[PDB]
Amino acid sequence: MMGKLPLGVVSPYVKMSSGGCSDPLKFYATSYCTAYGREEFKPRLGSHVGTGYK
Amino acid sequence: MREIVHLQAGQCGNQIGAKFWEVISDEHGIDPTGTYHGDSDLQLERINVYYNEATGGKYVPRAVLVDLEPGTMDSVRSGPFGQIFRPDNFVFGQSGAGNNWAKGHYTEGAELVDSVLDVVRKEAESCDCLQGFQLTHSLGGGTGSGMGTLLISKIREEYPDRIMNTFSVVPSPKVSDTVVEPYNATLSVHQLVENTDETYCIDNEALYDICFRTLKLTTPTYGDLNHLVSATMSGVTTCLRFPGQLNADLRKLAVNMVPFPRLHFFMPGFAPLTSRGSQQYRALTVPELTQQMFDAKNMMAACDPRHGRYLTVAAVFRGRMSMKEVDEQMLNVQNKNSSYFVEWIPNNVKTAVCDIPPRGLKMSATFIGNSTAIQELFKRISEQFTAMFRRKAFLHWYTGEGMDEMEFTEAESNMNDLVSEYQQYQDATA
Amino acid sequence: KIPKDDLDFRLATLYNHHTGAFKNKTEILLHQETIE
Amino acid sequence: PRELAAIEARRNREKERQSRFFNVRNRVMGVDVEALNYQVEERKFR
Amino acid sequence: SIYNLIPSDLKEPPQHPRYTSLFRATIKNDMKKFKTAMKTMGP
Amino acid sequence: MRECISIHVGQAGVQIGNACWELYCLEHGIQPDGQMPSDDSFNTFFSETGAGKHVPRAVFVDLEPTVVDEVRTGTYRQLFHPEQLITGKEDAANNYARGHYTIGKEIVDLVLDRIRKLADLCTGLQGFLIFHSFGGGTGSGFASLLMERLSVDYGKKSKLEFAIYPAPQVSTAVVEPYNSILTTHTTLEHSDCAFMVDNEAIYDICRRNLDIERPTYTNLNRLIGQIVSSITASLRFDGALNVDLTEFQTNLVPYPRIHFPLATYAPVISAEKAYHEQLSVAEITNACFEPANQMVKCDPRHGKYMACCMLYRGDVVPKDVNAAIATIKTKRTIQFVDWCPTGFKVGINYQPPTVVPGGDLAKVQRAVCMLSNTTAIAEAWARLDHKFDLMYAKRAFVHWYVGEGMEEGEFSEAREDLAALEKDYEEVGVDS
Ligand SMILES: Nc1nc2c(ncn2[C@@H]2O[C@H](COP(=O)(O)OP(=O)(O)OP(=O)(O)O)[C@@H](O)[C@H]2O)c(=O)[nH]1
Ligand SMILES: Nc1nc2c(ncn2[C@@H]2O[C@H](COP(=O)(O)OP(=O)(O)O)[C@@H](O)[C@H]2O)c(=O)[nH]1
Ligand SMILES: [Mg+2]
Repeated sequence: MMGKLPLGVVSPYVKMSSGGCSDPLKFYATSYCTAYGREEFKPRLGSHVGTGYK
Repeated sequence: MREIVHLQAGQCGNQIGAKFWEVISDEHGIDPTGTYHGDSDLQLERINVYYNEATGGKYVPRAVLVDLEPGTMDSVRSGPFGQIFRPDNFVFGQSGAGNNWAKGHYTEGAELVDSVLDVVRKEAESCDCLQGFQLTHSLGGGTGSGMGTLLISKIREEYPDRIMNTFSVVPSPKVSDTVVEPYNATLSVHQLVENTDETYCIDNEALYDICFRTLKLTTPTYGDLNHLVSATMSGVTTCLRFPGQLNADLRKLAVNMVPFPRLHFFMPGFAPLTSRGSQQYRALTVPELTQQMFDAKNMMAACDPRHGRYLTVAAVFRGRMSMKEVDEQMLNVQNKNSSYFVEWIPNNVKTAVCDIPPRGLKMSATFIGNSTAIQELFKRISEQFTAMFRRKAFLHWYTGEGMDEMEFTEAESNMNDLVSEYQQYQDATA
Repeated sequence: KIPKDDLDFRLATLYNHHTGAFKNKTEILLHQETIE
Repeated sequence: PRELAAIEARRNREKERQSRFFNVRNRVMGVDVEALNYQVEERKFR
Repeated sequence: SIYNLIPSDLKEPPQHPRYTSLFRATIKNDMKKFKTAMKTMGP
Repeated sequence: MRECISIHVGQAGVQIGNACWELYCLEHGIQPDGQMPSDDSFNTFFSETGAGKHVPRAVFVDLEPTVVDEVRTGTYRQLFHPEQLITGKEDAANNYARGHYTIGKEIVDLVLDRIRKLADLCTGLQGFLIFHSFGGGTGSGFASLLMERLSVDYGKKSKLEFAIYPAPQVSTAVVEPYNSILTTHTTLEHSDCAFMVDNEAIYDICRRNLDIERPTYTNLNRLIGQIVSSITASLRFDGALNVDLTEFQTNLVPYPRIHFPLATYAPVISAEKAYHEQLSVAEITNACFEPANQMVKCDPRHGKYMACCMLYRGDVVPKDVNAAIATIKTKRTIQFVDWCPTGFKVGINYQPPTVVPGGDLAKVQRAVCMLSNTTAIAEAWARLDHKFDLMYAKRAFVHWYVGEGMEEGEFSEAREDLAALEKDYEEVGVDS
């Protein structure tokens, strides 16, 4: 957190911060979140490699 | 990232900024102890602009409390958010100025400058990429108007490129609370005119006016006045901390407001100052917001822009709105009142939005305007200083400190240079 | 002097590995056309 | 595999293409009334 | 040569005034279409 | 295979990509994670990975974190390469000068790699799509310098330009004419096409047609997404007359100094208004010529068309297109230059425009886009020249730009370049 960080770098808080509430009725709702917000979607961490002998 | 060190000088500076650190603690969800108890995740995303991290999950404001007297610092510590400041930032001496600009600037503050520079440079180094500093003081005192400028003049030499804001408090004509007021005021504004990027002119008699007019408070104490000033200071850097559809910073507001380097004096205002009779009969909608924005009664200076020409106008909005109405209503004020805006600058208004409104409120805005009506302040100080400087009145106090008499001549000649140069820009042909 | 490749793009930067120490990406890739 | 899958995709796509195109009424003038109704209701809710 | 060693006169033209758009007079006419004096703030 | 890399610059550039890249993801079936739940129509924008997952060919740049910082947190945080989105420490702050000489030069080098690394991943590059804004500093300054280097690095590739022109009446900046006049040199000798579009016209169209009385920028970005989608719809999916980027460059540009078309999209109607109106090929192509639907605040009836590019999409047939072309030609309100007897280049595509949930347009079985190179645009710059001239005379705001480290003589020269360009467009309007 207290580091100097390189030039194109994600800040330590926003490396993991969750966005504001997607519902317009709740406070701290951003314009981006109200424009594109989907609570019922947890992104799968898709990753796969390998296949040498084949 | 983008950090600000909040300076502080004098009783006015300490009492104003004591409220200021509270209102931004509430905005960031920080308890009087100093820990994070907020609920939204954006409440701690850009907290490093002001706060400094401490061990145990605590936060220390990046403030430097300076005053020649240890007096108000006891009251500062005895406040509700008293112990949020780390004690090593409190810098103070033995004997104050006693509303004497000379003692603060030359004979007493010159001992206190070196220590403050040590704390300031310590805070300056800690942040990676500091945007600038920010000083709150009054021009009718001895320390904030005195050594408070000597901090300005030294630091500018050390850091030229960084922005320096000054939420100064200028004396008022109708009722004054210091008799050597124009002596310190006419000689402090010379320091501002050479070493300052922006100054906001806040006058108390306007602040006393607004509380009765737009809020109808029977007993507005200096706390309600100080909260009114501190809402402006939050409103200029809200776009710095919180994301917006169309963002702005201090420097973005800096470039568009000074057409020439001599002009950095403005008059601010706060939009949703709504009275306790008028909330029942009201419709919170953006034309009503800009209606109260541009009404001259809402200014917090002792000058009437209806007497002069608006050079450039800033409108920093808070809350989620629709920008078509933001662009239209700005255009309506632009054209319906043609003669109050200069002709050689088309589109004299700059707009910016910040998505998150102030806590507990839905819609808001703040206004920064550079007007030629501010020259009515300088001439008034000039005459009140000259009439006091004709007869060598109250002067033995200052020249006994070792100052010659000649700085008063150049401080008033520079000051009367500004009013003549301001006047020529008012009466200019397209 | 057209790079035509990422490898030849990074192969023309002004960053002596021996002397330059503890730099970030932008300090690694520095070009004379940029310093013009 | 995907090479022949592309052929079959072009096949059923051209068949449905001729079904939609050859009806002159729907070709010169065509709306999905249920989709328009759905988005009207969604707009009203918002 | 002996004639190129002689210094030679140099005359260069300062060109000519820049092009002015055909709609410029229309723009100057339109500059006061809706602007009004002290209609909302007041005198 | 045809591929395009997008080089979104500035807050306007970043926000537009939010509308564009969500549109392309929903068009092809991309889930927000980037993975298909279900031939290679996506190769023009996406690229395959070692995990069987698609990554766009985009590079988001800004000189301040918080615009792009949100993108790293929202629903598409897992869709874009964490290094693909480059930010900065300090911004130009509405200043072409700082973004061209002081702050930008620290980050010209970094982006020029990711442009190259995205370039080598492609085999046959078709073009570069550049989104920026003429008003702000970063979208003008750093945008300008990156074309100067992109010109000498990629001398043959096609660099397209979508940009926000400063509006004649409203704006968000006071210092905005100085950037606008001085940016024009870069989009004159270092670009191949340009699509200056203005916010008031989109403001006018959205209120009049889409019933939205109170729009915001998202309501503006979505229409900009539809226009770029129409241009690349020929490349991504098959067509009766597929028109590549090289084809429509050919039949729009009579002279290299003239690469400023005007964009138009139709139909744009709400479902209630789409309920009581049939939409034929003739109907929409008549709306493409209405000056109330042009996306630039200029009237083509005050000028004459030199070249008009067509782009139909959806359930359209060449028989009706030739019928609609003939009727338009028989209209004395529409003028054409003498040396262009035939000024049409028609493109047909199968796949109808896809609609976005939470959007505004109705789902329509057919549409049309318009790229008409007209000489009525030359009035737009003439307005800018006057406002710049009445500002520059008293020398306002010059202390900011010169003290940065740029010479004051470049100001006068930049004003001359637009002055020379305006004369060239009016000469084309002269008829023998
Ligand atoms: N049409 C449209 N214009 C936008 C949008 N966002 C910003 N702009 C335009 O951008 C201009 C100012 O530049 P910005 O994009 O806000 O920021 P910037 O380009 O990075 O320049 P700086 O603010 O100096 O950093 C304004 O004149 C707006 O018209 C948008 O979402 N849609
Ligand atoms: N707005 C505001 N002004 C104050 C406050 N306290 C003092 N002042 C102003 O400060 C001036 C006197 O300041 P002073 O104590 O002499 O400042 P110092 O000499 O720098 O310590 C008076 O004119 C007051 O108007 C406050 O709480 N709010
Ligand atoms: Mg910007």
